[PDB]
Amino acid sequence: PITGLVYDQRMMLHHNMWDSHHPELPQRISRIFSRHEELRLLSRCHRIPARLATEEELALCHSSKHISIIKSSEHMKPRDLNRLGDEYNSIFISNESYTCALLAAGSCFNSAQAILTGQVRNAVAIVRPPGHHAEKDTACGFCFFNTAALTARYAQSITRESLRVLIVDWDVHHGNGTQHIFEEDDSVLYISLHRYEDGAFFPNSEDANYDKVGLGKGRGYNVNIPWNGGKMGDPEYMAAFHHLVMPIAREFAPELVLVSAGFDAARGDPLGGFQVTPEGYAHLTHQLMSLAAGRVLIILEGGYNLTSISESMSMCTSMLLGDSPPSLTPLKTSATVSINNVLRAHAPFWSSLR
Ligand SMILES: O=C(NO)c1coc(-c2ccc(Br)cc2)n1
Ligand SMILES: [K+]
Ligand SMILES: [K+]
Ligand SMILES: [Zn+2]
Repeated sequence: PITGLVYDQRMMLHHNMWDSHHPELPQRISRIFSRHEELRLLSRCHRIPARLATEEELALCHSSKHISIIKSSEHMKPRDLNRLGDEYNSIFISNESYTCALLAAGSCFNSAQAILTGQVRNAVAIVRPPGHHAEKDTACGFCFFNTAALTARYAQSITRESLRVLIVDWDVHHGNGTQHIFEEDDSVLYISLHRYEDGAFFPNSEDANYDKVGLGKGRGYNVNIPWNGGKMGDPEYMAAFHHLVMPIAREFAPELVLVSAGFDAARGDPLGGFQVTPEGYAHLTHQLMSLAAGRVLIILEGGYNLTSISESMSMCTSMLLGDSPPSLTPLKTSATVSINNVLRAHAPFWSSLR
C-alpha cells in the first residue's frame, strides 16, 4: 500500500513580525520535513502536490465575513496587521498568512482526494498555520481556517454528503472550532483528547468538558476526553484509546479518518506540559489504521518543540508506511476519573462501551 506525503515550503512565509521567536515558527514544518528525509521516510512516500484552497471551499465551513477579513490582510500595512491580529485571541498575521492558510487547507484537500480516489492508502500532511481552533466566523489560537473541518466537508463534497468521517484530535488543546462546526452533525464524529484543568487551560472554555456530547441529531457524535491534574503520557493515552476512542470509532465505522495531529502533548513541549513519547504516537497511529480500511490522513496542528514534533510525526509516518510498532504502568487516579466520566456520558449513545 502507498503512503502519501504533502509538504510545501511556501507555508513557511506566515510569520510573526513582532516576535520572531513566537512558538508557532515557520521552522516547525521544515524541521519535520528534514527529519523525514534523514530517516528515509520521505523517499518511501508518494509525493502529493500542495494547492491553494478556493474561497468556495472555505465556504464549506466559514462565513463570508470571516473569509473576507482574513483575505483582506494580504494587502495590509504592518500597523493594520498588528491591529487586526490583536482583535482575535492569540493570533498574529503577516501579508502571507492568508495564502499559507489556503495552502494548508488545499494540501489536505489534495491528500484526502488521493486517499478517497485510491491513489494512496493513507497520508501525512506537514502543514501550517494550524486549524482546529478556528471557528466558522473567527480566527483563534494561531489558526485562521479549520483545515481538518474543511477537509471533512471537502471529502464529503467529492464523495457523498453522508460519508462518515472520524476526526481524532490528539493535539493537547481542545479543537473548539471542530467541535462547534460539527456539533449538530451526525456524519462527522469528533473525538478530542485535551488538557482541561477544569476549564482553565487554553482555549479556556467549558465547551471542552466531557459532558458536551453534541446537540440535536449530533448528540453522541462529539466525544471530549478532558485531562485534569496530571502530566499525562503514553499510559493515559493508550487507556483512553482502549476504553473510548477505538470502541466508539468501531461502532461509528468511519469511511475516512482525519487526525488533527498536534504534537504539543509530546514530552519536551512547554505549551502542553505532557509526556507522550514518539513511540506513543506510533501506537495511536497504528490503532487508527485499523479503521476505515486504513484511510487515515494525519494533519499537523500544534506542537512546538522542534525536535519532539519532528521525531513524533516521523514515527506516525513510519506506522502509516507499515513499519512494526515500536516497543512501549497503571494510570493516575485522575486519568481514571476522566475516562470514567466520558464513559458515563457516552454510554447512552455507544452500546459497545463497557
Ligand atoms: O497549540 C495550540 N493549539 O493547539 C495553541 C494555540 O494557542 C495556544 C496558546 C496561546 C497563548 C498561550 Br499564553 C498559550 C497557548 N496554544
Ligand atoms: K485535542
Ligand atoms: K459531531
Ligand atoms: Zn495545541
